[PDB]
Parts: sequence; C-alpha cells; structure tokens
Amino acid sequence: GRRIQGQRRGRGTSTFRAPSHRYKADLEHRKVEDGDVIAGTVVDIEHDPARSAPVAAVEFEDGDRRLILAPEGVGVGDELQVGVDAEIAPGNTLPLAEIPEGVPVCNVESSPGDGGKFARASGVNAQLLTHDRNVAVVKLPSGEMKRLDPQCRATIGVVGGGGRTDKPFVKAGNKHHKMKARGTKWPNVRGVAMNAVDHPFGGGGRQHPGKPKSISRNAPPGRKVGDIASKRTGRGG
Amino acid sequence: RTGRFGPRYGLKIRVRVADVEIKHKKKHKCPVCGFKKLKRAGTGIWMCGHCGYKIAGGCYQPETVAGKAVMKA
Amino acid sequence: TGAGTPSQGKKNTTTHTKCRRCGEKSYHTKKKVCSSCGFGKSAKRRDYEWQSKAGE
RNA sequence: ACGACCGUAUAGUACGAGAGGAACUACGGUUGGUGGCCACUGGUGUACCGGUUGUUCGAGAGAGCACGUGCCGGGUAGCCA
RNA sequence: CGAGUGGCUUGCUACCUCGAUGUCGGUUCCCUCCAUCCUGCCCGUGCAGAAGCGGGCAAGGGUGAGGUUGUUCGCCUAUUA
RNA sequence: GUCGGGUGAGAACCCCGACGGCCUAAUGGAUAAGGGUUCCUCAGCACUGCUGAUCAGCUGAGGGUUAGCCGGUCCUAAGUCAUACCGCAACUCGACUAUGACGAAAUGGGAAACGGGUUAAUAUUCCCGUGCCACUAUGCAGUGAAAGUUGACGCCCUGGGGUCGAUCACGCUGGGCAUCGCCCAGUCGAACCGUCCAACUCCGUGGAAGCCGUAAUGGCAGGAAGCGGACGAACGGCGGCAUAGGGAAACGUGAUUCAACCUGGGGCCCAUGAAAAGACGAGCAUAGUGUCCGUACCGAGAACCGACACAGGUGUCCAUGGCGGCGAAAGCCAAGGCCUGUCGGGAGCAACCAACGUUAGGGAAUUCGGCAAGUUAGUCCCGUACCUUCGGAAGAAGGGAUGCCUGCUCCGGAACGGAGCAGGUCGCAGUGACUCGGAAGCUCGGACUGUCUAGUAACAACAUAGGUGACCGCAAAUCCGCAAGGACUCGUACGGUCACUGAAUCCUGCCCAGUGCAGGUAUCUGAACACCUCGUACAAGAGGACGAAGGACCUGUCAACGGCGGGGGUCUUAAGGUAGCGUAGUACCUUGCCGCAUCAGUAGCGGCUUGCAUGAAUGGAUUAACCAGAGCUUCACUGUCCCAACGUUGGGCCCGGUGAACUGUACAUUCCAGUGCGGAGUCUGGAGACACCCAGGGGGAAGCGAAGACCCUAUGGAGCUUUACUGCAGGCUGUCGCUGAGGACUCUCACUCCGGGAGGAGGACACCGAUAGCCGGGCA
RNA sequence: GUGGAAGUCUGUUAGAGUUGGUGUCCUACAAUACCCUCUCGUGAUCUAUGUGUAGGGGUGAAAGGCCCAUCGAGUCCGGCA
Ligand SMILES: [Cl-]
Ligand SMILES: [Cl-]
Ligand SMILES: [Cl-]
Ligand SMILES: [Mg+2]
Ligand SMILES: [Mg+2]
Ligand SMILES: [Mg+2]
Ligand SMILES: [Mg+2]
Ligand SMILES: [Mg+2]
Ligand SMILES: [Mg+2]
Ligand SMILES: [Mg+2]
Ligand SMILES: [Mg+2]
Ligand SMILES: [Mg+2]
Ligand SMILES: [Mg+2]
Ligand SMILES: [Mg+2]
Ligand SMILES: [Mg+2]
Ligand SMILES: [Mg+2]
Ligand SMILES: [Mg+2]
Ligand SMILES: [Mg+2]
Ligand SMILES: [Mg+2]
Ligand SMILES: [Mg+2]
Ligand SMILES: [Mg+2]
Ligand SMILES: [Mg+2]
Ligand SMILES: [Mg+2]
Ligand SMILES: [Mg+2]
Ligand SMILES: [Mg+2]
Ligand SMILES: [Mg+2]
Ligand SMILES: [Mg+2]
Ligand SMILES: [Mg+2]
Ligand SMILES: [Mg+2]
Ligand SMILES: [Mg+2]
Ligand SMILES: [Mg+2]
Ligand SMILES: [Mg+2]
Ligand SMILES: [Mg+2]
Ligand SMILES: [Mg+2]
Ligand SMILES: [Mg+2]
Ligand SMILES: [Mg+2]
Ligand SMILES: [Mg+2]
Ligand SMILES: [Mg+2]
Ligand SMILES: [Mg+2]
Ligand SMILES: [Mg+2]
Ligand SMILES: [Mg+2]
Ligand SMILES: [Mg+2]
Ligand SMILES: [Mg+2]
Ligand SMILES: [Mg+2]
Ligand SMILES: [Mg+2]
Ligand SMILES: [Mg+2]
Ligand SMILES: [Mg+2]
Ligand SMILES: [Mg+2]
Ligand SMILES: [Mg+2]
Ligand SMILES: [Mg+2]
Ligand code: NA
Ligand code: NA
Ligand code: NA
Ligand code: NA
Ligand code: NA
Ligand code: NA
Ligand code: NA
Ligand code: NA
Ligand code: NA
Ligand code: NA
Ligand code: NA
Ligand code: NA
Ligand code: NA
Ligand code: NA
Ligand code: NA
Ligand code: NA
Ligand code: NA
Ligand code: NA
Ligand code: NA
Ligand code: NA
Repeated sequence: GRRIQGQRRGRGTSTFRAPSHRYKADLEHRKVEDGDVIAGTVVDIEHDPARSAPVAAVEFEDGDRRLILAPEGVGVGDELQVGVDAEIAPGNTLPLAEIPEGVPVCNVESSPGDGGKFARASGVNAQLLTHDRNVAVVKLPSGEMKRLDPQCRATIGVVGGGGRTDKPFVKAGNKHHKMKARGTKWPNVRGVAMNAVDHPFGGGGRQHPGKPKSISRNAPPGRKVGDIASKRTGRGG
Repeated sequence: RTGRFGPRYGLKIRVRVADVEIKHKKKHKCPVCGFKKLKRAGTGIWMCGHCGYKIAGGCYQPETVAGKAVMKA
Repeated sequence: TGAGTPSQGKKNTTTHTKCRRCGEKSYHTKKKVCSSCGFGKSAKRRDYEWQSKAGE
C-alpha cells in the first residue's frame, strides 16, 4: 500500500509543521548568576498564539525585556523576582527547595536550568509535596508523582487561562481557526473510511476495522494505529 | 447569549455557551481597586476600565477555583 | 472545470529560460537550475549514458 | 371506404301460468375509420387598431427600444378542427 | 391410455457471430397468422321466450380508457358489440 | 445594416456623409503576466484573412521607445542558494549549525513632480513654466545625537471632518427647439510654499453627592459640566503659485448628499492579526552631482494559454455618468467604442429541425416520475396552525390595498428623504413593461454551514462540533532519515499523539470460550557467547549445565475484533437478544393481514408482526431546524395528454463565392422463396426491372465508428488481502566489542545528558557496531 | 426602545459552484463548449502573485481523488530487438 498519514507527518512538510514564524517567544526561566537579586516589573499581558493562554511581558532590572509564562493573578505593575532568595508570592520563580511544601507550582524544570518543562498549559499546576536534601517530590497534573532535584526551579501559582476546555467549540469553524495555529493536520478522516491501500482499517463493503484495534507495542510504523498497546479498552470493569 | 446560534447546535452546546459567557460578561470586582469595572480583553486577559489594571485570570472568568486555592497555601 | 482546454488558460508563468551556460531554453528561473546542462546544480556538465543506445 | 352500436315503429305483440319478453321490415341517431371543405362556431393571425408602464428624442405632436409583439384589449384574409 | 401438430414458454445442444449482429419494458409505424374475443352465416341443446351453453364456416373490420408495478405477466375499476 | 459618394483595372463588406442600429463592470478607460515589433509610414496582394478586398495583426522596405523625483534598483517575507562543518562507498546527494547572499516591477515596505505644449509613432522621460528630494563642497548656525517616535499592520459595527462626482437654486456664456418655454454643454486653473484645526491625549481653573454625554457603550470627589491653555488632521479650507496655463465665450455664487483622504468610539478571539531598510528626532545659503536597466504596441469573441484571427480560460484599478429603483438589479439613454461575436443574393420562404408565442372545452387522463412548461411574484395593512432544542416554524396559510390629478398634514435642519390625509378621476388590467415565492401535508436519510469522484455519481458518502477508548512526565508517546540529523516543538497532560462514534434528547443490556492487546508467572518450553563433558596432539562434531524476550499456564479487558442459537420444563462454543425498533434503504415467502385513500393504489401512510437474515458508540430509539438527497398525497396551475392548429426568428430549398471529412475487395435496378458454416443485392428458381437527376424520412447493406468491456482460455499483467509460500525493515530480548575500580552491590575514569561556567544528573548501563531468539502483509 | 450578533436569511452585486433540462452540440466554437434552470454568496469564503512537498513518493473534509488532456502507482530516455 501507500504510507499512512502518520508517516506523512514525520517528513515535516509545510502541512504538518507549526507556524513557528508566527510564534512570540520560547517561554523559559531566566538565568541568574546567583544571589537572587534579579527582579523585574510586569509591563504588559499578551496572548500566546502557541498556547492559547496569556503571557506576561516583563522588564528586568538589568535592562532585559522578556516574555514570561504568566501564572494566574499577575497584572501590569507587579514585581516578580527570580532567585534562591525570591519572596514566596505568585509569579515568582525559585528552586523547589526554597519553595514551601503544599504550594501550587507551574513551569517546573526537569533538570535544574533547563528553563521549565512541566505544567505549563492553561490552568494547570503541579503540587510540591515532599522536600529533602536529595529529592523533591512533585505531583504533576497527570497525577504522577515525579522525583526532582530540589535544585530544579519553578513558578509559584497555577498557569493562567484556566477553564478554556470548559466551553465547547460548537462549530467546525472554531476548531479550524484554533488548528491553524498548531502543528497539526485537521480535519481527520477515519481510517475505516479510507481504502485498503491507505490504511490498515480501510476497505470493506461497510465500515469496520479488519482486525482487532489493539496493536502490539512492537508493531512497525505503518501498522501501529488504533489502540496502541492498550492495557484495556472500553468502560466496563 | 446563545441566541445568535438560531436552532443550531443543540441544547447542551449553546446552554453552556450562554452560561460561560453570562458569567464571562458579568461585572467583575477588580483586584487593585475595589471597583466592578473588570472586562475580558481576550483569552485569559482581563483589565479594569477604571484604573486600567491588566490581569492574568481564567479564560472566561477572572478567577478560577484553582487560582483562589493559591492565595491560601 | 476541464483539466483540458479550460485549464490551459492560466499558463502565463515563466519557468524555463535561455541558459547562460549552454544556451538552451532550459534554465528554470524559479529553480535556477538548467534541466539541459545542469548549470546551477553541477559544475560538471549534465550527461547520461541513457541518452543513447547501450552499445553506442 | 366503409366497420359497429343505440333508439323508435313492429310490440308490451309472438312465446309464456306468470315473471318476463323477441323477430322480419322501415326509420332516426351515435361511434370508429375515410376523403374533402371554411357559409357557421372555435383557434391563430409578432397584417392591423386601441389602451397603457419604463426610458430617450426639451414639452406637445409623433416616434424608437424593453427578443426577435414591452405588456394588456380587439381582430380581417388565409391556414385550420 | 394411445396417436399427433405447432415452434409462443422452458430445458437441451454448442452449428453461426467474441478485429461487437447495441439489453428488458415501453413507445411510434408498417405487414401478417388463425388455434375466432366481438361482428356475418349456420348446427346442436338439458332449444318455450328472453338470456345462455357447446360446435361449424369465416381473418373484412374491430378488439378501446384507466389505478398499483420498470415490469412482460398479472391484479383491480368503470365503460364495451 | 441602408442610400448616396470617394479611390481603384476591379468594391456588399477599404474610406467620407446621412439614416438605422449594437456594447454600459463592458464591446469604454488604465494596466499585471504573457507575447515580442505585432506599434507608425510608405509600397504591395503570390501567402495568411471562414466569401471579396484597393484593407490588414499578411508581404517588403524604412522609422519609432529619451526620466535625480514612474517602475527596477534598496529592504526584509514564506522560503531559496553558496561557503564551512558533518554524513555518504561517493557525488551533481543529505538534515542541523554558523556566515554570506538571494527572495516582492499590477499587489508588502519606500527620499522626491506638477501644469501646459509637442510627434506619423514617446512622454510625470522631450519642450516651456514652476516645484521638490538625496548626496557632496563652500559658508553661517549647532553641540546637541540617542532615548524615543515612525516605518508598522486582524475581523465586525459606527460618529464626526471632508474633496470629486451627482443634484438643486440663481446669474453669466454658447448651442438646440419652435404653438408652449423648455432642453443641452460650459462657466476652468496643479504640484508646491504658507496658513487654519476638528478628533484623541494632557495642564490650570472650577467643585458637581446626581449631574455630564452618546448613534451606541459610557464619564466623575482617584474631581463631572463650564471656563482658560498645551499638543495636535486631510489627497480638506484659505492665500500665494497665477497680468502661469487653458478657453470661441462666460471665464459663477450658494446649497444638499457626500467615493477619495483625515480623525474618533464601540464589539469579537480555545483565531491575537510580518519584518527589515529607511524616515523623524536633527537649522539655513549658495553650488556641484544624481550614473545604470525598463519605457513601442496588444492586453483579448484577432497581438496572452488553448495546434486556429478557437463562443473556452486569464489578475488588478475605474463600484459616484443620467432616468429608475432597495440596489454595483432589470429596462432605456449618455460619454467612449463598435457595425469584425465578419461571406453574401433570392423564394409568403413547402416538408423537416432549432429556439419560441398563442391556443377552445377538459385539466396530469401524459409519464418510471408533473420531466418540460406553467402558476405565484415587488410594497403596505390585517392575520397566521401542528410541531419545537423556545432560536424557530413564518413571507406558514388566508384576506385586503397598490395608478394618475388637485390641495394638504406629520417626522426631520434638510434632501431633488420618509409616513400619511381629503377630494377629483381613467383603464379589462395601476409591482400596468421590467424586476418579481406557487402553497399545504405524510414518510425515509444525514443533525446543521461545509467536502467529493477536474471530464456520466453532489448523495444517505467525507467532514463537523459533541461522545468515547488508547499511548506518553518530555532524554516521553507518535512519526521521517542509510547516516549526519529531523517533524511534532517558540509545544508540556486544560498537552498531542492513535483510533472509534458522529449535534441535541432518552439510552447504550448479556458474553473474556476463540482472536487481539496488556499484566503476572512455582513449574514446563525457550538461541547464541562464555562455561563443563566427550571427541580431535588442534579443528570439524556429539552432549551437558545455565536460561532472556517469547510461548505454555493464570488474570484483566468488548465505547477491542466480534457473538447474543438448537433443543427441553441443558448442548455446541463464552453468553443466548435486554430498552427499543420491526414486512425496515434490513422481510425470502410478498402485492403478508387489517385500516386510511382512490371508481380502481405491487405505490404511500398507520396498526399488527413469529424479525428468510432487527438491536444498542459494528451505537439503538427518537428528533425541532436545514436540504439542487429518496417515496407519497392535496389545492392551485398548465399544450404533459385528449389532438392537434396557426404564427415568430434562424436554418432547411434556389443562386454567386469558399470548400473539407467519414467511407471504398470487386460487381451491384432489385423483390419473393429456396439453398448455403444454420441470419444472401451476387448461389438456385421464379417474379419484377428503360436511363439519369432532385427532395425526404432512415427499412436493409447482420450500415459506419472501436483487434468485445460480458464469458472462457494463457504454466499473461497489475492493484489489493490474509493464520498461502519465502523473505525484508522495524520493535522486543540475550550475548560480544566500546568497557574502567572495589547472583546480588558500591564507586568513577571512559561514554551520555543538564548547566554560560563552576558544576550537576546518570555511569560502565545507555548510545553505537556485531550477533542470536521472538514478533513481524509495515514492505518485497 | 436602543444595540447590531450570525460557518443566519433573500439576492445572476462582484465572485465561487454545478441540480435538472438526460435540451443545443457531439468529423463541435470546444479532446469537457452553449443556453435556460439551479446552489453559495462575512466565511471551514473566493482570489492573484510568491513559496514548500516528487513517484511506491507527495497531496488527499477519502472519490483510489489529484500530482501539466498522462494515475489501483506521472512523464522522459534507457535496460530493449
Ligand atoms: Cl484542539
Ligand atoms: Cl514601469
Ligand atoms: Cl463616537
Ligand atoms: Mg520553547
Ligand atoms: Mg475534546
Ligand atoms: Mg461560536
Ligand atoms: Mg497548519
Ligand atoms: Mg472524520
Ligand atoms: Mg470509499
Ligand atoms: Mg494493508
Ligand atoms: Mg458506521
Ligand atoms: Mg490530469
Ligand atoms: Mg420590437
Ligand atoms: Mg445493426
Ligand atoms: Mg377455422
Ligand atoms: Mg387482415
Ligand atoms: Mg497597424
Ligand atoms: Mg495602405
Ligand atoms: Mg534583493
Ligand atoms: Mg510597491
Ligand atoms: Mg502611443
Ligand atoms: Mg506607452
Ligand atoms: Mg474573429
Ligand atoms: Mg387549452
Ligand atoms: Mg396516470
Ligand atoms: Mg397511461
Ligand atoms: Mg421543473
Ligand atoms: Mg418639522
Ligand atoms: Mg407580471
Ligand atoms: Mg421505505
Ligand atoms: Mg447533510
Ligand atoms: Mg464528474
Ligand atoms: Mg449537491
Ligand atoms: Mg454532477
Ligand atoms: Mg458520516
Ligand atoms: Mg470526537
Ligand atoms: Mg474527542
Ligand atoms: Mg454495548
Ligand atoms: Mg406497511
Ligand atoms: Mg463501525
Ligand atoms: Mg478480440
Ligand atoms: Mg471480469
Ligand atoms: Mg499477479
Ligand atoms: Mg544537548
Ligand atoms: Mg503482498
Ligand atoms: Mg450564509
Ligand atoms: Mg444568496
Ligand atoms: Mg499557490
Ligand atoms: Mg471504490
Ligand atoms: Mg507533458
Ligand atoms: Na475495514
Ligand atoms: Na465480426
Ligand atoms: Na424496446
Ligand atoms: Na377478421
Ligand atoms: Na396495468
Ligand atoms: Na494646506
Ligand atoms: Na442612481
Ligand atoms: Na466581411
Ligand atoms: Na452557507
Ligand atoms: Na473472549
Ligand atoms: Na480474551
Ligand atoms: Na448484531
Ligand atoms: Na449544502
Ligand atoms: Na406550445
Ligand atoms: Na436506411
Ligand atoms: Na491493478
Ligand atoms: Na434588546
Ligand atoms: Na449547469
Ligand atoms: Na512509480
Ligand atoms: Na525500452
């Protein structure tokens, strides 16, 4: 047959890429020599075309002007601080160690200095649970308990824009516009709607998959579609 | 509200659009001053026409159930 | 729309042009490569053994 | 190039207990087919005459265009049913 | 039970056409056959009459209009000699 | 087109005049691409031109395109290339990272030009006049000078400022008409320099506790109105330019509505609407410099693409010319263009055909079907059912009005804007043409707008929001690459990948036996290396011990593939069809039975229903709205029909000119029969038959067109599928190399990742190379 | 009353599309055209120019559609007599 669509993606052609040139900034925590002295002021709140969530423009003391993954509750005028000795208020960033357990955090680093990887989507947040000299235990939005170097920096508070998922798109038109700002081919044709040649589920005089949908982890690309290595399916039990 | 949808989309779709947007368009009491002059500027962006304070809030509400939990903790 | 006659009408784009190197009208001005001599792609001239019978 | 039917007289008669109910013949009409014709009825009739909308020729008068008549009303000859 | 005729159905055969003989139904227009539905002339009757039933000669003419169905067929309606 | 006339050897179609017409977002005007000399002039007609030609986009020869201020050039966009680096056997190959360059002529950004005149042909390029910009030099001023502003920005609604245009009033100039007194054209004048400033923002004053203000939102003791002031707009006003220019002349003044242009206010996003050069910031005089490329013409029913002077296709600007009217609509008419959608002459002009008008009485009887045609129609008033997701249904349905003339009223500042009144009055008809819905009901399907088979399918198919399941914590899941590397990703679970289902509403039962996926696993099975035994002076080779993934085995899982029967009052193989729906777009029997409806209904709808062989996200039921989707019924309508007729235009027929193709073994005036490989103009027997020609409608030449798509055959092909055969990627796993120190463990030094670095995490694993076992239609 | 929302309605505004006529054409005007009819027409809209993706690969709101009149694997030349 022909390559299925998931293989077409990999090639990174125009149709599958993200309109990067239209994106604003790569939100990442600032680098600080040390001391923590670094502080700055919230000059403005903008829309991030890459995350459909708000982002804050900040002016740091040393002249640096950079956009920042904005947590809920940050307004124009506010002063944020980044450093080991940063105060403990929403919007400020400091290593998990300096953060008091029981506090909601976002934009957490996977390894100290990477600039933040975890909990950055609309209204999400991690939960710093346990401290230690060696391990900082954090509960990521998926609910997983993640062990992190207490040196990984993070932002206090929950990411702004919460509740976006609450309201239905209502019409194709609205999905359309959202999709056009992402690295995604849309709309989606159902495999079972295609021809044998185009997809393992295609073909037949009626529409149904040929074999069972749960595919083995070991399946090669081109065949790995449907329910990937499903541990179970359906709702019963 | 949802009336701009005519007899399209169904009950739940547009009942949730009116609900979200009715709360969405409500007078909101600003964080800086105490005045109820906060309006949505866009997705998750709120401002007060009174002092002009521009804030980061929920997508359709200035405060989210999670944003409040932060104040405490 | 017919892919035939009616689709011939939009053909007012210039592509292959007089090549600076070989003098043939095969310089694709959009690609900046000659389809005849390879100018723009290869310093060596384009040539292939299949341009003639195998034993000639 | 004529085919067939109905009706009237025959006759409420022949026949028949009755109920019911013929014919030969002579008539009138219908239907289908055929050939022809237009006094009559009807159709057409962008011959013709009138009414009238829009616009242009300044108004008037008189006209053009609106698909091969703008539309509406009437309609001779002829051709037709 | 026995002897046949026809070549409309169906089956059988594989002779003819695979460098193609355009399908079913319908329509329109033309000719024909008789194993005769009506009409003409007749015979028998379990033929009183009237209405029938059966049979003989006979192909001149006629054999129409509709409801369902693509239907042929057929089913159904009202007319009809 | 027609009548005259001009030129010419020759004139229907070359030219002049008149008369008659065509084009109105184009048949006008300016252009992009593309063409490439097609442009102008002279001379021609062998070629080309659907006829002719004195004409020409043809033939020949000459001529023609002038720029500091229009484009290019310059900037940067999606993105592209070059060099370096690395990969590759290798390259003219390849991803990343650097650097450099390229990348916009209508239509991104952008220093600067206007008016008039002139040529056969150029023109913001030449000439005349006037103005402007940049750079450099000289001189005076200036020490400021880089912060900032600008360049520079989405969609919807809307106020104000305002020119052109159009119109109105009145005056002037010229023209037309000639029963009035009307009708038409004109009444001009730039860039630029100077000046004026609404809106927004802000300052002072003031001091509102209810006022201020808008079309609307709105504003305020955190200081409203009012008053005074700072900043501050037009391609606008005003003055100059200008006893410039232009006009035969007059060479106007006011107004209304106001494209351009300027300047504000509001609303929307699960969508956030370029960048860079450059400019400003940052004065003035004088002088010098401003090179290089484009410039003709067409821009289309003859200059472009489509073999053609092709009825096709092809971007931008002129969207403000008049009447009309809601209108960038119709219809009619200007300006401008055209009679070149380029062959003509003749017949009352027959048959037949294409487009079309009208048809009495009937009114769907026509037909698969109302296909085609027709009906209805604009605007206002009244009035409007079932159903419904409360939006809708709805313009439901149905009823009435509608012109002109006279004099008025109301809204508004007013309109050459709108709404109404009274009276008079004509026609068969007042949305008088044009423009311009037929309506109602039942059922099926898909919820909706949207998508599709360029070229026989527009649908019920796809998509969609919505529902649902699966994978993954980012050194991820998924995917591309041989590699170097890469998409997703300027992304981080409210994410994005992989699938199913397909809005709302009510719901979504039972089954894990098979298959799939996933987890576990005492024991069993399970390869190679290393190890042990036998063998060989070694080696082949035989055997043993250990045992990974995987399998056996056990479990979980159906919104995972799928299943939901026979028999009796359990058996196959796990369960044994629940809610619903049902003769279904699923029902073989079948035109099922009953009913509705019709004269008559294999149709349609409702009820029943043992369902050949319905049924729950292989989603079930149901459902308002929507629909060039499928079936049916009613009113209305009508040449669909009974049953045809007449007419209109273009052909057809005759004449001049031009001038193909299909097709052709031969012979051929055939008809009825027969015969023949069973479907004969040609054989046989008869019959008929004087030759030629015109027109017709197509019976025959198993007519012409296409080496039959159907079918079969070929040890033919291809696309597709799988538990067909054999292999291949890829994934998982063991082992060896990289690889180091002290059946479980620590460390650090290779190696990997994070960090700008210091250093941090990880660590002999991982990655890579080799090999072995399993899976392996993803691929061959 | 104001406001002026909408994958909202009417609409040959421009533009886009292509339902029926199974009309005209079918050695065409045309190797997909002509006419009437019909659908969309503020949006998942239409469109110019520039630009990216390449052949067992693209692209595909999925029809095996499309990739220069070429598609169940383009075209050119070669293998090839
Ligand atoms: Cl999404
Ligand atoms: Cl130019
Ligand atoms: Cl305003
Ligand atoms: Mg980033
Ligand atoms: Mg969702
Ligand atoms: Mg919406
Ligand atoms: Mg995209
Ligand atoms: Mg889909
Ligand atoms: Mg399909
Ligand atoms: Mg497959
Ligand atoms: Mg399905
Ligand atoms: Mg093609
Ligand atoms: Mg006329
Ligand atoms: Mg034949
Ligand atoms: Mg007989
Ligand atoms: Mg006879
Ligand atoms: Mg010329
Ligand atoms: Mg001449
Ligand atoms: Mg450049
Ligand atoms: Mg430009
Ligand atoms: Mg010229
Ligand atoms: Mg020119
Ligand atoms: Mg022509
Ligand atoms: Mg009639
Ligand atoms: Mg009938
Ligand atoms: Mg009939
Ligand atoms: Mg119709
Ligand atoms: Mg008034
Ligand atoms: Mg009318
Ligand atoms: Mg049905
Ligand atoms: Mg639909
Ligand atoms: Mg098609
Ligand atoms: Mg359609
Ligand atoms: Mg179609
Ligand atoms: Mg579907
Ligand atoms: Mg979904
Ligand atoms: Mg979903
Ligand atoms: Mg279920
Ligand atoms: Mg029924
Ligand atoms: Mg399915
Ligand atoms: Mg053959
Ligand atoms: Mg076959
Ligand atoms: Mg094969
Ligand atoms: Mg790294
Ligand atoms: Mg295969
Ligand atoms: Mg719409
Ligand atoms: Mg419309
Ligand atoms: Mg393009
Ligand atoms: Mg198919
Ligand atoms: Mg080609
Ligand atoms: Na399938
Ligand atoms: Na043959
Ligand atoms: Na037939
Ligand atoms: Na007879
Ligand atoms: Na019948
Ligand atoms: Na001025
Ligand atoms: Na007008
Ligand atoms: Na001519
Ligand atoms: Na639409
Ligand atoms: Na099972
Ligand atoms: Na199972
Ligand atoms: Na089932
Ligand atoms: Na549609
Ligand atoms: Na007629
Ligand atoms: Na014939
Ligand atoms: Na194939
Ligand atoms: Na209201
Ligand atoms: Na059409
Ligand atoms: Na190929
Ligand atoms: Na070859």
